[PDB]
Amino acid sequence: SQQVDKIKASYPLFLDQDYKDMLAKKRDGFEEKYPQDKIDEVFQWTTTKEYQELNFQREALTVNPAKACQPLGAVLCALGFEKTMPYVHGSQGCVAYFRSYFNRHFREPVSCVSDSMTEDAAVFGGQQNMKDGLQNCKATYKPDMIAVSTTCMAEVIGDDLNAFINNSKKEGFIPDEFPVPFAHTPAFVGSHVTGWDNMFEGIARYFTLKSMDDKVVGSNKKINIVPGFETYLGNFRVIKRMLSEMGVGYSLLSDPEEVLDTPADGQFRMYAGGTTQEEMKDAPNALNTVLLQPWHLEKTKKFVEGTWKHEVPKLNIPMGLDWTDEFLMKVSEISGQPIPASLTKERGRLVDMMTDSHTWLHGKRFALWGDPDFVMGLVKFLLELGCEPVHILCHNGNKRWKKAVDAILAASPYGKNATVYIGKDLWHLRSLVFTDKPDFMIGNSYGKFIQRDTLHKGKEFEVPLIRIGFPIFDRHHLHRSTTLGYEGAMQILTTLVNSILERLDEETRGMQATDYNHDLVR
Amino acid sequence: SQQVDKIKASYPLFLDQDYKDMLAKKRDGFEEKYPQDKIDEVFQWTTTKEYQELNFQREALTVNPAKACQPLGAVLCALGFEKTMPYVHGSQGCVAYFRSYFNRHFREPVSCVSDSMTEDAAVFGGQQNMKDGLQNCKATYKPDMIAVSTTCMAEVIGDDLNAFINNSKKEGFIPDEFPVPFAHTPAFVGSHVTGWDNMFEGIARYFTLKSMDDKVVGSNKKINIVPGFETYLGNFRVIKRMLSEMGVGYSLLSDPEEVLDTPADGQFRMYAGGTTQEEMKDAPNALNTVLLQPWHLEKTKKFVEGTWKHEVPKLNIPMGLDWTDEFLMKVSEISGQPIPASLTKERGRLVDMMTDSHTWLHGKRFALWGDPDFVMGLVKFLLELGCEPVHILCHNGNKRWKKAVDAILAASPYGKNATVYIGKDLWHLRSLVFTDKPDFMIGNSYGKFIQRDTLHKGKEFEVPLIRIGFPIFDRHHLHRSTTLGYEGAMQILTTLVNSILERLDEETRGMQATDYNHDLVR
Amino acid sequence: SREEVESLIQEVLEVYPEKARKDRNKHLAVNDTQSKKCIISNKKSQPGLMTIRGCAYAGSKGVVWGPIKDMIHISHGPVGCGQYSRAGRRNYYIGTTGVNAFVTMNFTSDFQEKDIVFGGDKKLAKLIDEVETLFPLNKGISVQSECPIGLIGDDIESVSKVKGAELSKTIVPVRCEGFRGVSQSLGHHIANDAVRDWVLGKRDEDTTFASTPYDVAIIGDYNIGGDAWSSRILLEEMGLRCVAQWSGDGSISEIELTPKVKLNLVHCYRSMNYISRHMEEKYGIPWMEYNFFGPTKTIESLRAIAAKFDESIQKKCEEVIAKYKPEWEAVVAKYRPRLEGKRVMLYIGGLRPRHVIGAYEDLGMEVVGTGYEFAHNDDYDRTMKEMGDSTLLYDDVTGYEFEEFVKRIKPDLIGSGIKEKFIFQKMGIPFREMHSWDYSGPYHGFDGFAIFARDMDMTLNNPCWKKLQAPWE
Amino acid sequence: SREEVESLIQEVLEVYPEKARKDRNKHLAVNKKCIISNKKSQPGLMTIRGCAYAGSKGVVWGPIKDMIHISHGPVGCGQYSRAGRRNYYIGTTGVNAFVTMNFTSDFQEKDIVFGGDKKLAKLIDEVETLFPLNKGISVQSECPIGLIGDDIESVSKVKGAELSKTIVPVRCEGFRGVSQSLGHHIANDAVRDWVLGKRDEDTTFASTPYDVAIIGDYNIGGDAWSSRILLEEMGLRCVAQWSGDGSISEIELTPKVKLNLVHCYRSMNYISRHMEEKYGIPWMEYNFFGPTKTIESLRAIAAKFDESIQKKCEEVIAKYKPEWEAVVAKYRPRLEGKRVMLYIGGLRPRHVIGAYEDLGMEVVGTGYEFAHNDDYDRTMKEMGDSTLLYDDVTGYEFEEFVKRIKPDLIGSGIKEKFIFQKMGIPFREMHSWDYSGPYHGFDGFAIFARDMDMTLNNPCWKKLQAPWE
Ligand code: ICS
Ligand code: ICS
Ligand SMILES: [Fe+3]
Ligand SMILES: [Fe+3]
Ligand code: NA
Ligand code: NA
Repeated sequence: SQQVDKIKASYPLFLDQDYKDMLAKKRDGFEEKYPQDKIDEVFQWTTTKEYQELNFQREALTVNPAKACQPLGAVLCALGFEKTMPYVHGSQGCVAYFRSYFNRHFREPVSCVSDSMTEDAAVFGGQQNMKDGLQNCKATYKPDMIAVSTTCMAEVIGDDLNAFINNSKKEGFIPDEFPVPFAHTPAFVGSHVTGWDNMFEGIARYFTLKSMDDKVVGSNKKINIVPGFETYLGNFRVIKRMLSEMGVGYSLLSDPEEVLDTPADGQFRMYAGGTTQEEMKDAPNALNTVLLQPWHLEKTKKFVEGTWKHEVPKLNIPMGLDWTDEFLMKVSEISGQPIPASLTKERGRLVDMMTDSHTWLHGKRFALWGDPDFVMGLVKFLLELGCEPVHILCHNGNKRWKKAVDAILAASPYGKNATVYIGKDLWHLRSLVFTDKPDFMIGNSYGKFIQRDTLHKGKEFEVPLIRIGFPIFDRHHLHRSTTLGYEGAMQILTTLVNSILERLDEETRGMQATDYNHDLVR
Repeated sequence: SQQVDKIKASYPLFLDQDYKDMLAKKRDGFEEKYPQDKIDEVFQWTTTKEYQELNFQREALTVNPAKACQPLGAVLCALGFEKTMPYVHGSQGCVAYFRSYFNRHFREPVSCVSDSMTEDAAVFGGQQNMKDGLQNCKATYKPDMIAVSTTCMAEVIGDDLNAFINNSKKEGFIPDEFPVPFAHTPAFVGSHVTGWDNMFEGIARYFTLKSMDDKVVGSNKKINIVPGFETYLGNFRVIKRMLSEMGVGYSLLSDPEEVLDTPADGQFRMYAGGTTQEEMKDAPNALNTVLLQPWHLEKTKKFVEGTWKHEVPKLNIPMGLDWTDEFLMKVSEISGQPIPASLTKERGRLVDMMTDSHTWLHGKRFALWGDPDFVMGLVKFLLELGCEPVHILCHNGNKRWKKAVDAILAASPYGKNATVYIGKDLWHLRSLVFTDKPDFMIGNSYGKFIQRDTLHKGKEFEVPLIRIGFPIFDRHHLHRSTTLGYEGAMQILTTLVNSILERLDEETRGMQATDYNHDLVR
Repeated sequence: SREEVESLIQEVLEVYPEKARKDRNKHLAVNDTQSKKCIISNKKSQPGLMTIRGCAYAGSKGVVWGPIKDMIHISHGPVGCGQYSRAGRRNYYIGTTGVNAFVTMNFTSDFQEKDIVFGGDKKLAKLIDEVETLFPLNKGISVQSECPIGLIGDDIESVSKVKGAELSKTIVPVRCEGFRGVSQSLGHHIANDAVRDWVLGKRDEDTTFASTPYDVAIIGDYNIGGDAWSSRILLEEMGLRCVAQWSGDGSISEIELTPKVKLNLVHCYRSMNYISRHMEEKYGIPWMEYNFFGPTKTIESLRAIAAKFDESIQKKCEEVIAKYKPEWEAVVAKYRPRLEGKRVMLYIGGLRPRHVIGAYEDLGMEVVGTGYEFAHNDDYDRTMKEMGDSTLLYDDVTGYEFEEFVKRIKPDLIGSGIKEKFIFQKMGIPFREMHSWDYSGPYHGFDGFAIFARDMDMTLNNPCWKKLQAPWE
Repeated sequence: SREEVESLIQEVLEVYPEKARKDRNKHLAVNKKCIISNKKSQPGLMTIRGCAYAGSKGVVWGPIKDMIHISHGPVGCGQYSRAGRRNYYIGTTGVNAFVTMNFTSDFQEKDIVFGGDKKLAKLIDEVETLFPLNKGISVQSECPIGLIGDDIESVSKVKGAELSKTIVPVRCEGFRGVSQSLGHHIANDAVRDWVLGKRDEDTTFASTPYDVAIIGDYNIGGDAWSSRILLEEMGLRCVAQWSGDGSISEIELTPKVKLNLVHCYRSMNYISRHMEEKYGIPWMEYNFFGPTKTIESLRAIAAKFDESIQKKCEEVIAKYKPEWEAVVAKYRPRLEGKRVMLYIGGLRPRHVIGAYEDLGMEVVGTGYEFAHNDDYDRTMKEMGDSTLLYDDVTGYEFEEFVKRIKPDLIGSGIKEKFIFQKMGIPFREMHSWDYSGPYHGFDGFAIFARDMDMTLNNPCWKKLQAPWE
C-alpha cells in the first residue's frame, strides 16, 4: 500500500508487513532455501583464516575483479583529443558497456562508436565494417579525427587494423589526409590502463614517426605532460595550474577535462577542448616529456625516448609531499623557471595541515586498492602522514612495481606491517580485512560490499569504505576532486581525517554508554 | 589495564569490564541517581509536543545559544587589516576566550591583546590601562595599527575610548600619527556580527571622515567590497578570484585570509597580508561599495552612503545560483566589465550538477541555523535545489529579516512547510526536530548534541548533522571550504547530495534485511 | 504533424552516406496495423553510427540468467564483460550475498593470451572446482560465454556434462558469445533454450510437489527495483499461488517447478515468449501476456487473469480492485494536474516502449514518440495499437537521429537509458531513466504507480529546468 | 648554562617600556625569594590568562554533573566555555546531567539598566519546569552582575526556600582577582557556604575506615576514573570525586570521609583546609602522573591506613608493574634525551615532570599562568638546576625563550599550539591532552607515552623546509 503524502520507494516499502510475509511465503514455499543456521555457519567460515588459505590458493577462478579490459582506456585516451571520436573495431556490446561505465562515473555524455562486427565478420574479418564505419561516423558526427582500438573478437580473428584503414582510404571511404590513428588493444592482455598506453603510443606515432627529420629537441621551449588513464578532473586542472603559476610552457597530451565537464546551458556539445592534432605533431620539439603515471606508460616511454629522443625523467606520480616536491624541482630544472612564491606557500600550507591533523592520523591502518601509480602514491602519502598501509592490492600490478612499493615500504617505520598483493582481487581483499582487520578501506565503489559483509560479522568488525579511485558510482561529483599535487594531498588529508572523526563520532554517540567521549572539540 | 601493543584511549578504555563495574559501584553508592526508568520517562517527555509548548513559552532562560558577543567580531574584522593588532579594552578573560574560540575553528594562531582591567579600574576607570596597554602593545608586537573595541566591563562603567586614546597621545604614550581606530562593542547588544559592523565603521571613520574634501567618487575606477563576518577562507578567495576573472579593480576592505592561513615553514608570522591603510584612505574614490552581508552591516552602510556618497546597491549575499547571478550582473553594471566566458561556464557546470542530482535532493526536508545573511543564503539555495527548509532558526535575527525570509519562502512551492524563528536557540530547535522531524540538520558543531538526542529516541528518529557554518570544532579544515558564488554552491550541493547517499547506504547495509536496495549505482 | 513528421525523417537522413540512409529509412515510420507493412526490425546495426544496442552476452547473462539468485554465473572470457555488467542492473533479490545468493558478484575465468592459445576448457574445469570449495551453498553453475569462447573452438558443453556428472551439480553451458546475433535479443533466445535443455526438465518425472488449481508463474519479470514483488503481492491477494518468478529474485528450484503450474503469466513477451511457447507444447500449460504498468492496465490484466479461473478468484479480483482504488485515485488527483498535457518521447529496449504508455496516459501525458533497441515485428504490431496516430516510431535509433528528432519535436520529458540521459539534460529537457528507474521504483502495480507519478512529477517540474540560461544571455 | 640563561632574560626584556620591564624581570628566573607570582598582568602584552569566571564556572562548578549552572550575564562567556573543557561524566545530558549544555540569562541592555534579578528569578522557575530532574542550581556571575549592583544571594535564598532546592550564588565576576585563581577560591567558598553543610546533622551514611574523597580531579579525559580504579583496588572506598564526574550528593557526603586526597592543590586547598578545621578530616597531596609518582603516592596513601591496605597496595603495584615496564621498554628509547618546555596553569607545570623523566625526557623550562609562591616552592624541588622559570608569561617572551633554547617538545595551551607548530617544534596540549588521555594512573601513562612519541617523532617535522630553500 501507499499513503500519497509520504510515498515509499522500494526501501522502505518492502519492509511493510504484507510484503515481508509474502517474501517469507515465497521462500518457504518454492526457494528450497538452505536453513539460516547453515547460512550463518557458512558465513562465519568465510571470515576465517582457514577460508583465507583456500581463497589465496585459487588459480583459475577470479571473483570481484579490480580492473577492466584494455579498450576502456583506449576510449578515454582518445576522448582527450580535439574533436576526435573514439572508434572501437569489433562488436558493439563492448562500446555499450564502455559508454555506460564512464557515464555513471562522470555523470556526462561519453561518445564512442563501434562498427558492429557479428557472426559473418568472424569468417572473413571486418574490412567492410571498417570502410563503412569510418565513412558513416565521419559523415554523421563530424570529427577532425577518429581513433581506433579493438574488442577481443577483432583481436582473435586477426584483423589487420593498419591494412583495413589504408584500404578504406584507397577505396575512397574517408579522405586520405583525414587522421585515423589506431592501436591494437586486446582485452586478454593487461588492463584498461594498458589500453591507454597502447592508444597513446598509437596516436604519438601516427602524428610523428614519419616526420622526425624536421624536429629539434627543445626548439619549442615547452615540456610535454602525458597524464595516463585519469578519472579525476581536478588532476588535469591542478597540473595545468601549477605549471602556469611557474610560467612553464607545457603541452598536456590527452586532455579530456573539457569534454567530461561541459556546462548545462541548453545545448549538447559532443566535443570540447582536448589536445590539438597540432600539439601532437610538434611534441617532439619539446624540451622533454614527463610521464605522470610511469608504471602504465611503458610503451609510450620507449617511443618518446626511442623516436622523440627525449630524456624522460625518473619521476614518481606527483602525489603527496615528497613526490610533488620532486616533480616541481624536476620541472624547474628542465624549464629554467624557479619554483614561485605561490607554490612554496601552498606547500607550507599543506605541511601546516599535516601538523594540525597528525594526532588523529597516526597509526591508522588501511587496506587500499587501485591502479599501480595511484596506489603507490597513496602508499607514499599515507606513510608521510604516519598511517600504516597494511593491505596493498593492485590487481593489474606486476613484480617490478611490487618491488618498488616494497622498497618504499622498507624506507619508513610505518610500512612494516604492510604487504603488497598483485594479481589478487576484491574477494581476496575481503578475507584480508576479516583476518587482519584494518581501520578503513580506501578504494572504489565495489568496496561497499566488503564493508557490508564486515558489518554483518559485527559492528566491531566493520571496516568503513573511503571512496578514492575509479569507478565511484554511488556518490555524486567526486570525479571533480583532486588527488595530485599539494592541492590533491590537501584533499586526501582532509577526507581521511574527517572519515576518522566521523567514525569516532558514531562510536561515541550512545547516550550514557559511549558519549562521555562525544567531544565538541576534536 | 593496558596491552602495550594496542593502547586504548578513554574510548574504548572505560568500556572494559573492571571500569564498567567501578562506574556502576560509584553510581549506586554515592550519586543518588534518579532511577533509569524515571530518566527514560523524562527523556521521552522532552521529545513531545507538550514539552515543546513549555519550551517556547520561555522568556528569561536561554539554553544552547546560536550566537556570541560583539567583541568577537571586532577582533575578526581588525585581523583583516595589515600589521594590525586587535586590542580589547577591558578584562583579559574575554580575550583568552576569543582567541581560543577562533584558534579552535581556524586551527591557526590568533593575535589579540587586552589591557587587563580589574576591580580597581571598575571604580576609577581604565585610563591608565589604555595608556600603558597601547605603549606596551606598540613596543612589544610592533603593529602598524591598533584597533580598539571593548569588553562588557569597560562598557558598563562608562569608559570613553575616544578620550582615553587622545589623552594617551597627548601624554606621549603612543605617537600622535599612530593609528588607533576604536569602536564601542557592548556585549549586551546584538551579537558577534554587530561587533564586526561596529569595528568596521570604526576604522573607516578613522581614515576617511576628515579627509573627504579631496575625494571624488569613481576616480580610482575600483569597487570596494566589504565582506562582513566570514570564517571560510574560501569565501574571500572566490570573491577575489571572480572579480579578477572579470577584470574588475576592487578593494576588499578587511581581508584576513592570509593571517588565517600562514604556511608552516619554520617561522611564526604574527601578521600577514590584510587591507592596507592606503586602501582604506583611498576607499572613498571608488565607484561604489558592495556589502557582501548586508544584514549585519547596517551601520557601515549608513557611513559609506552618508560620508562617502556611495550608492550602495541592494544585493543579497552571493549564495546559490540566482543571487550569485545578481551579484555579478550588478558588478558588471557598476564596473562596465562584461561577465567573462569562464564564469558563464562555471555557472553552467553548477546547473549541470543540479540537474544530475535533482532526484535525490527533491523534497528532502532540512533544519538549519546561523547568522542572518548566511541562513537566508542557505534557504535560497535549498529552494533552488527542490529541498524544503522546514525549520529555519536565526538566534540573532530580527523582525525585518524574518519578513524578507518569509517572502523568499512564499515565492516558492518548496517553502510551504517552512517556518522562520528568530531569537530562538538550539534547545528550541531540538524540540522542532523531535515534533516535526526533518531529514537533516545544516548547522555548526553544536548540532551534534541534537543528533545525539534524536538517536537516543531511536535510529528511525535520528536527524544527522551537516556541518556548515561557524564554529566547526569537531572536524578538521572545513574552514578552508567555500559557500559563496558558484564554487560555493557546487560544494554545498555535493555535501548535501552525498550526505543523503551516505545515510541511504547505512539504512540499506543490513545483510538479507535491507540490502536489496544497497545499489552499486546511485 | 503527419506531413511534418515524414518531412523531419527525410531532413535527418540527409546527413548519411547512401548505403546507410537507405537502411535507416526503413527503421523510421509514422503511425497510422501489420508492422510487416510499416517498419522493419531485428536487423544488424549500420556500422559507426552510435547505436545504443548491447550484445547477446548482455541478453543472456545480464538479463536472463544473472538475476537467478542461488546459482553462480561464470563470465567465461576476458575481465571486461563481467565488470561492466556487475550490479549495473537492479534485479532485486532477498539473500545473503557470497553465501547463498550471488547476483551482485562477478565470477569470471579472466582469460589471458595463454588461454586464447591453448584453449580455456581446462581452466573452466579447474574454476568449477574452486567455485565448489569456496561457495559450497550454490545450487548450480552457469557458464556464459564471452566473444572469444566460440571463436577459438572451446567446448563448454563437454566441460559441463563431465563436471556436472562428476559433482552431481547442474552446470549450464550458454553460448551467448557477443558476436552472435544483432542485439541483446538473440541473448534472450540462446538463454531460454539453455534453460529448456539444461534446467527446465529436471523434475518432469517428480510429482512430489502438491499442485492446486490456482498455481501460476510470473515469466519475464526481472524485479527491477522490486517490480515483481509489487506484482506478486497483487496476484496472491487475488487468490493465486505464484510458484515461480522468472528471473527476478528467482531460484533455480522455482524454475524446475514451473512445469507444474496451471498458467504462465508473461510480462516481458520479447525476452521470454520462447520458453512460454515451449512449456505450452511439452507440458500443456497455457500462457498470456499482461501489463501491470498503471492502474488502467493493471485492473484490465487482473480481470483477464481472474477470468481463466473460477468465481472465487474472480470475486477476489474485484476485492483487490476496490481495496486499492482510493490509493491510485489519490495519486491521480495529486499528480495528473501537474503532468496533464505534457508530451513524452521514449526510447528503450524490447517491451517498455509500449508497455508504459498506459501509465503515462493515466497521468494525462501523451507519448508522441517511442522506439525499441532490439524488438521484433510482433512487438511493433502490438505497439501500433498503443500509440496514437502520426506519432514517430524508430527502431535501433542512432545517437544523431534521437538528438535531431528531439530538437524538432521538443518533448516535455524524455524516457530512455543512461547513455542518453546527460545528453538531453544538457539540452534542457527533463529526463527519466526507463531501464534502471533512475534508482527509484518499483513502477509495477498500484504501489509502483504512486512512485512513477511522484518520479515523473519531481523531474518534469523541478526548478533546475528554469535556470539553464544565464540572465545576461 | 645559568649565565647564558640569565642574559637571554635581559635581552628579551630590552624591548619593553620601563614600567613593564621592571615588573616582568621579577616574574622570570633561573632556579621562595626567587620569583614573584599572583600579581596583576601588565597591560597590552598578550598573556594566556583567563578570568575568575573561567576559574569558578569552567573548572570548579561546571563539571558537577547533576546541577544546572547558569551563566548570569551576556551570551559570550557561557558560549566560549561550552564543552571546551573535557571534564568527563556519566549521564543522560538534558534530563539528569547537564555538563555540556550552556544555560544563560542572556543579558540585554534592559537588564544592565533595570537589573537582572527579576529575570534571574523567572529563569529559575523556567529551569524547573523544563529540567525536572536537576538536583540544584548554581548561578555564576559574569563581569556585569557585580558592577550594576544585583543581589543574587537574595534571589538564591528566596527561590531556594520557595522550591526547597539548593541554589548556589557565585560572584566569580571576571574583573575580580588577577586570573582564574581567585575564581577557584570564590568557588570553594560558595561550596562551603551553600552545599557542604547540608548533611551536618544527618547520620544515616554507613561509613567504613577506608573512605576517601578525590579532591581536585576534574576528570579530564577520564583521568580521575583511571585514578579511582587504583584507589579501589587498594581496598579503599572513593565516596566522592571533586568536581569531575561529580554529583552534588557526593559533595554533601565528603565530610563523612576518613581522608581527603588533594590532586590539584591550587584549585582546592581552600576547601580542604576548611574540612580539616570543621570536620577533623586530614588531607594530603598526591600525584598520579607516571609510575614513579603513582607508586610513591599509592604507598603514602596506604600508609595512612592499616596493614590490610598496605598489602593490597603492594598487590596493585605488582599487578601493574609488567604493564608500565612494557610502556617504558617501548617508548623510553624513542624519547630519551629530548628536552621539554612547559607552560600551563596552577599544577601540571610541576606535576607532570615525573612522567617526562620516567620516559627519560628533561624539563628545561616550566612556568605557570596563575600559581602562588607556595606552588613555586613545590616546583623548585621538582625542577633541575639552572632550568628556566616564568610566571604569567607573555606571548613575546615564550616565543623568544623557545627560539634560543630550542626545546624538542613544548607542552602548553591551545593559544600557544599553532604558534610553535609553525616554528616546527612538536607541541602537545597539556590542558586538554590534545583530545587524548587519560594521563593519570598506570592506564594513563600508556597513553601519555604513546602521545609524546607520536608527536615528537612524527614524520611531519622533517618537512618544514622546502628542498629548494
Ligand atoms: S527483459 Fe529486456 S533494455 Fe524485457 S533486455 Fe532490457 S528488465 Fe529493457 S525494455 Mo534494459 S526487453 Fe527487461 C529490458 Fe525490456 S534490461 Fe530491462 S530495461 S522488460
Ligand atoms: S584545576 Fe586548574 S589551566 Fe588544577 S584552572 Fe586549569 S584541569 Fe590547568 S594546570 Mo586548564 S590548576 Fe586543572 C587546570 Fe591545573 S583548566 Fe585544567 S588544564 S590541574
Ligand atoms: Fe553531469
Ligand atoms: Fe593550521
Ligand atoms: Na564486449
Ligand atoms: Na569576559
